[PDB]
Amino acid sequence: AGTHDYSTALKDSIIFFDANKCGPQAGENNVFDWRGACHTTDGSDVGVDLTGGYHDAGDHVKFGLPQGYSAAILGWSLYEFKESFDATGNTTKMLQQLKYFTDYFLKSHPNSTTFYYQVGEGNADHTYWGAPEEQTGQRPSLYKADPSSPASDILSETSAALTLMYLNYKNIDSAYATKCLNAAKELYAMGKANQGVGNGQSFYQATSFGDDLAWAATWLYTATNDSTYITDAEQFITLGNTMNENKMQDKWTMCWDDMYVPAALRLAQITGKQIYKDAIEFNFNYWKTQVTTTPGGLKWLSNWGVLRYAAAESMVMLVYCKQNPDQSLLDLAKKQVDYILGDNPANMSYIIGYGSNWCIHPHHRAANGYTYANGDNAKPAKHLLTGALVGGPDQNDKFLDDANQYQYTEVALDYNAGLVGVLAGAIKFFG
Ligand SMILES: OC[C@H]1O[C@@H](O[C@H]2[C@H](O)[C@@H](O)[C@H](O)O[C@@H]2CO)[C@H](O)[C@@H](O)[C@@H]1O
Ligand SMILES: [Ca+2]
Ligand code: NI
Ligand SMILES: [Zn+2]
Repeated sequence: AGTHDYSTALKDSIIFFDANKCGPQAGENNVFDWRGACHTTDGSDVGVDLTGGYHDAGDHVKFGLPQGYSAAILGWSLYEFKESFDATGNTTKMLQQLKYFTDYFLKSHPNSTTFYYQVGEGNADHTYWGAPEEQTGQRPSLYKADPSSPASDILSETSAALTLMYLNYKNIDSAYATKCLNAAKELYAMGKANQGVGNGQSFYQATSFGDDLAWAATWLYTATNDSTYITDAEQFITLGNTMNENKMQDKWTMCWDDMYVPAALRLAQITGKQIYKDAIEFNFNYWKTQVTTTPGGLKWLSNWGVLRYAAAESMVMLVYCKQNPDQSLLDLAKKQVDYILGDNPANMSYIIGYGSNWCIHPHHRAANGYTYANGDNAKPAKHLLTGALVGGPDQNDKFLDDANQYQYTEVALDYNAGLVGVLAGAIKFFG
């Protein structure tokens, strides 16, 4: 299409988070009348109020790594493209989605050296299909980070999210903002004290934490101006590196498990070093010609959550373009966004509730609104999951609209985090 309504897409992408809110206040100021209080006793098994936060995807478990990553990317979006939110009247809602995240992180940090990061057990949770408001029983506070149990990546992403909130909220409620920064400082300290990836069962198996520590450290520098954080960052981003001169050539993109590119981007801005500019340029060059492109024009990184990847890489490029105007990057980013919005061989918006001909069988329990009963869960979702970015098509641009095909129909917090950011960027550069 010649013109695209990026403004409305942004509004919807932010609204999506309401669908996954968890806790007794889940229905407060929620745009979906079909969402209400749920899992209201989370944490009782350990004597700590762990209610709040968000259901991870189409399920109801609260996984620490993707929860932290999502809050950090949403915070980054508002920080870099604030004007996009102000001019479209979405700043208020955005700040509300962010605080729902941070309130949960603060409650999960009862003391300076403790952080609970997973509520629920994935295997058992997935055997259930119904409304989260009706899923009774005490959920286990399965994982916790402390001096003897490492979770550097989870702790760092959560830390980054809290620092970004301090930066985005200090002109509204400076007291709350500082509570976030204090917590961010402590979670970061925990992460570098005992180094190791956190636990996420078979669902979120982590492989790196040096990327996360560096990322969290750059934000702490921005907030405090204490250069010791940058000294940490430069050392952590090279942990485990076995390459020549510590060369960083990431053939992937920004995602819950890999934050080497965003970390490199910030270090490039803060230190001006060539090593980081090279890393960023390699990843951008790699996506330009090495990443598979479908006949329809979509950059296809892998089979699961393919659009989540395209949007995430595009957001990084747009942040980069603010100080480094690169038309090749603006063109690639715009094509991926417009593809998601409807410019594709399937002639469908990949954002539910936006555009036309969207996914009617989302793999989302609350929106589906049915049970496993007579396989009713196979019927078209009862409610409109406004703003949800679905997994996407195959490398042939074909989309299979079926709840059983998780690869195509599931949605998740990490999916939409990058979408909000890329849309905020599209508004700034393309109007
Ligand atoms: O882990 C993939 C996917 O599983 C979904 O649950 C499945 C479960 O894996 C399968 O054994 C059972 O037969 O069906 C359920 C429902 O389709 C889960 O809902 C997703 O969150 C998860 O991504
Ligand atoms: Ca990582
Ligand atoms: Ni178009
Ligand atoms: Zn819940």
